[PDB]
Amino acid sequence: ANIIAPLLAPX
Repeated sequence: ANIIAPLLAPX
């Protein structure tokens, strides 16, 4: 679940 954070961070 920590990967999903930066996944849409710049989004």
